[PDB]
Amino acid sequence: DVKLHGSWVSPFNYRVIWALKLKGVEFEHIVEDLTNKSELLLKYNPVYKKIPVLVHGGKPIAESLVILEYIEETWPENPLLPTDPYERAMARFWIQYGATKTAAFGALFRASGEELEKAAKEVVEVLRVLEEQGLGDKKFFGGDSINLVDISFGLFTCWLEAIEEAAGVKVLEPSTLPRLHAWAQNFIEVPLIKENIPDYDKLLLHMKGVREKMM
Amino acid sequence: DVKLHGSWVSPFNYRVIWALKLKGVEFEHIVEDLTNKSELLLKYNPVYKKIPVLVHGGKPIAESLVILEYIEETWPENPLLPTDPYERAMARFWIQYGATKTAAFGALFRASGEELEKAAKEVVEVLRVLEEQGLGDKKFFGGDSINLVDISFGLFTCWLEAIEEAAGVKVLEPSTLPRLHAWAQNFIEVPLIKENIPDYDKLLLHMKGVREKMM
Ligand SMILES: O=c1cc(-c2ccccc2)oc2cc(O)c(O)c(O)c12
Ligand SMILES: O=c1cc(-c2ccccc2)oc2cc(O)c(O)c(O)c12
Ligand SMILES: [Cl-]
Ligand SMILES: [Cl-]
Repeated sequence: DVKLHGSWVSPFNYRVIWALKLKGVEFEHIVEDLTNKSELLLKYNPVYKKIPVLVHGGKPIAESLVILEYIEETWPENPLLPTDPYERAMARFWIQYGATKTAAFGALFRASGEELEKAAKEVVEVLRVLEEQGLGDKKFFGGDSINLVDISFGLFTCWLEAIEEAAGVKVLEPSTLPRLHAWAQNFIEVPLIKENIPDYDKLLLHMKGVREKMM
Repeated sequence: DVKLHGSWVSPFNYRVIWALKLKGVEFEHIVEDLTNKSELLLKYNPVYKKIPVLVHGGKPIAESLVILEYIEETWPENPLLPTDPYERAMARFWIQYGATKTAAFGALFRASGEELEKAAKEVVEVLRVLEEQGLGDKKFFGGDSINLVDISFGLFTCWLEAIEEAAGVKVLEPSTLPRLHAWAQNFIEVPLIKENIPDYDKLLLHMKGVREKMM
């Protein structure tokens, strides 16, 4: 009834895995090969031709952020968004902030030396705004348990750690971002996340390859 | 109770005006000067420091797409999104598609000659996907009346027409995009939109100035 056309490394695919497992939705995970795309993936997502694509009752939903909101409306139990409209708007605001700024992380795969240190400092400033104005003193962006904002920022945990090691730069450190660093550790220790994250060595290998091709 | 920190030319500000007028929400329009920003605008939106910012009961909501969804949840009468989760996901998918591709319109203000003709053809292909897969044979993206998808695409009407005249290129024409061109004419004739759009001559003057500074 529910199929997820995904991958074993994509952070965008992992957002959907987390949301489905939080709702207790049974699904079949179809891991696609991006070099030779299947006919189902091209028929279901003819606009971007990429993963993740959730297929529910034969009907496709593409784009991780679109899929998350579809999951939240379709399986409303164990809510991942607050009920108050102002609180929901603040959640969507921070989700879109991360989605817009995820581009500034691209420079971490391209730049080198005194240019890569400039990109890493810009990434720290992006995360500091998120820490001060978004997280604040809460344990999670969803308060006392993870919500769609935490899920949307999950790529700043082990995927970002892998990018840092592959690029030779530090971005999310306890000295400079104390509350966001504690959040990232707390997020990764949540049993749902801990049992559903790619192996670090495989993720690091992926980032090294991505940095090699993007120079 | 409701204040809108806006401008007389921003298409992003006009999305909010349309949604508020469709809900029948009374509001005070505070037109800001972008060169010398007021202290209220800096306090309400310290992340982007831009308009539109809706302030409801003293609480600020920034980013036009975030404000639209806040308006839809806060004043649920005269719905601007469908009730079915799959239909709502398709609406959000097309809204995010336009938001992501709005960047390809930037080249219309920068490029010249054989480079500007390449940018205009890429814009036509972006609009063709939207026409075939998004609009189809419906009168409006919301079916028989405008919804948040029509509102989000309203910038492709007179703002785009002004960019075309300022740049000396044609993008949305009846021969090449028959259904999207008929939609744009129908949208602009909706009395709510017709009574709430900037004067074309002032909008054209704005685009000419923007193209001049961006060369
Ligand atoms: O666009 C991508 C961005 C990042 C990323 C991770 C952490 C922090 C910032 C960005 O990981 C990725 C991995 C993939 O397998 C893939 O196909 C991708 O497009 C991306
Ligand atoms: O980013 C902008 C994009 C466009 C635009 C309009 C039609 C089609 C595509 C893009 O208009 C604008 C007008 C403004 O006053 C402003 O501050 C802006 O940032 C924009
Ligand atoms: Cl995605
Ligand atoms: Cl906006």
